[PDB]
Amino acid sequence: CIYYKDGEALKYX
Repeated sequence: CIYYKDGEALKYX
């Protein structure tokens, strides 16, 4: 699953 956490941004699921 998603779980971004970088690039002055983030995301998950």
